[PDB]
Amino acid sequence: MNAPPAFESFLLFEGEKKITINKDTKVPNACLFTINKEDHTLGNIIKSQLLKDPQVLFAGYKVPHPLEHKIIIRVQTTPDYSPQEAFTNAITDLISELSLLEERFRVAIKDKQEG
Amino acid sequence: PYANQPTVRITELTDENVKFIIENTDLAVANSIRRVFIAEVPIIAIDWVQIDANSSVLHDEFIAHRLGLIPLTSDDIVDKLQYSRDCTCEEFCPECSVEFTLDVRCNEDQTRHVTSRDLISNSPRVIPVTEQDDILIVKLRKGQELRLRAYAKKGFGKEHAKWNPTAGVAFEYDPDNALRHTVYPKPEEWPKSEYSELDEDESQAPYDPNGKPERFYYNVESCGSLRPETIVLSALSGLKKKLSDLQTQLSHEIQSDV
Amino acid sequence: QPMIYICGECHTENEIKSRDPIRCRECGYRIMYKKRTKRLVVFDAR
Amino acid sequence: QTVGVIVRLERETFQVLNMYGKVVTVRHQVTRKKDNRFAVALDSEQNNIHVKDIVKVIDGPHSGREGEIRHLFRSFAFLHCKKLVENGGMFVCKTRHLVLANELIGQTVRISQGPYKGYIGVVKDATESTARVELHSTCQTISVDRQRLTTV
Amino acid sequence: MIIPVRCFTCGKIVGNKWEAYLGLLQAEYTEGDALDALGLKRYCCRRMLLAHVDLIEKLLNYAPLEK
Ligand SMILES: [Zn+2]
Ligand SMILES: [Zn+2]
Ligand SMILES: [Zn+2]
Repeated sequence: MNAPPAFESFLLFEGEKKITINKDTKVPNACLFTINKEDHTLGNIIKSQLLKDPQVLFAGYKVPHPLEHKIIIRVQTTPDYSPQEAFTNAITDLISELSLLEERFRVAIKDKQEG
Repeated sequence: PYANQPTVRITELTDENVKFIIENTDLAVANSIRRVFIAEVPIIAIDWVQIDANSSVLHDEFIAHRLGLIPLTSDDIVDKLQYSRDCTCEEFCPECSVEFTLDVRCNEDQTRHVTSRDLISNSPRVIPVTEQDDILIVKLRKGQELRLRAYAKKGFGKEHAKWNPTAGVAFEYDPDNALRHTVYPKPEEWPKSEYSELDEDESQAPYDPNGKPERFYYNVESCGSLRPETIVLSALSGLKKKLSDLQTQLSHEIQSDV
Repeated sequence: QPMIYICGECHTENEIKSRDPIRCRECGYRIMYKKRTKRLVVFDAR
Repeated sequence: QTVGVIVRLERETFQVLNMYGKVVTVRHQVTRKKDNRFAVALDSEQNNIHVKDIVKVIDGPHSGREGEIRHLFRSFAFLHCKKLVENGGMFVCKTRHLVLANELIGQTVRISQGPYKGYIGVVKDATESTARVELHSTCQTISVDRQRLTTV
Repeated sequence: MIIPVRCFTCGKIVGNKWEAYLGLLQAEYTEGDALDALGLKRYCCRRMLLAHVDLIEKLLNYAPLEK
């Protein structure tokens, strides 16, 4: 009846931005990144990578509601260093270690299947 | 300020499962690779069932349900198929779907088992996985029949659980809880893990405050729809693709702000 | 224009008319079962 | 082809005044037409007029009288006047001689574009733009564009 | 009624196990021996056959209404 269709977890629509940047006004150098149609399987890795910068003062994410598919990643970085730069470095660092991990997994398969 | 270098050590590789150890990565990376095993790996599963005729004791939606959950051999086709809703075809084509046909009438006094073998593909690579016996779809009395045409399409585990390639993804870090994330009331009663390395005198490892979760032990058992290593390769490729599309939208939004 | 009904206990099929008393021809069994429709059905396998 | 307006209630007949101005005597078993109380008409001076409007007749056979609009036609208007004792006050003039003082319904369709692509349903409601489709598979009726539908 | 195709928790394909499970019961094994002879290690996959009732064999006794 009121069952949301199964493609509401990941498909966007016309007039939905995937990412929305809203500059926080409470503290200096902080942004809320609203990711639409994602879940913990993106924001948890981004949160853990943003905790590895020595220049991020706050790195968190929450879902507002588990029935509505969006997360908010709040980033507060050190001044002189934009939080958008920390975010676009976190994504590149994840792509770096995942491509390295995929190549090492390939090499481990070639080791295992060929003795 | 950068990503640590993970490493993989595979303990076994069977046609059912793969058991491996990922060292020198964070916890959230490891949990996400588990969650992308469960959800974000795309396989091929039946999603469009047209019942031409049915006389069986099971009703139509029960048979279409049971045809949903049958695993299909999608080891190399699912990288070639487009998602059905993304294709520019006239609503079905061999680039986003695999046709199956079932046509069974029972003309004998024995109970005839419509199994997974009676699903006949037009694509010779995408066939049902069933040494092992076939997957029982419906039994038939004499006189009953069922004819149907079923299109299978690419999808992943968030959409529906019939696109889930994994039977089971066991995942554990720190099997003697030196980290003390879990706090046992009486650790003598607790059985040791498979990956424990303490002697039987000792219950759990001594606490270290400076430690962090590393050396994540995985046991990925496939259901048969994929080989258990191409689940892991497809998962890593899908997670890197999700992150890359998030970065592209991020670049668009930053260029929109400036 | 005639509707085909399945003859209950007999399991055979027969025509029927408007304003026709409902009877089988084999044994006059009173319960008819209407045949499955000819238009298409399509199920999402979810 | 021609409407009428009852001007006298009798025992077995009605006295009915049509758009032609011809008082006729017809049986009880004429049909009741749905009246358009929001219908628009134009006078001789291109001003918008409606029902219950006091209009002067400047041309035609009734030129000089002034009556209230009670019913409307494509090109005719019926005028009531309590001073005029004929026909209960009713007459008719042409409106240009006055001055103010779906197919897709119930058709098995197949969504051929979008997120619901490949679903068979039956169109419940339909517009120029969108159409509501009773889906055969789910327990839910959803609306899609007509450009996304393809009939069987 | 009929055997589920997947174990509800895991998704392990258990629908192909039922007739072989009946064969291993009638070949004088215990139920616990028959389950891990079919290779069901997790107990959530063991309840799927251990507590199935094959009710469709009762439903096939009745003559089919349509013919
Ligand atoms: Zn296509
Ligand atoms: Zn008969
Ligand atoms: Zn299970």
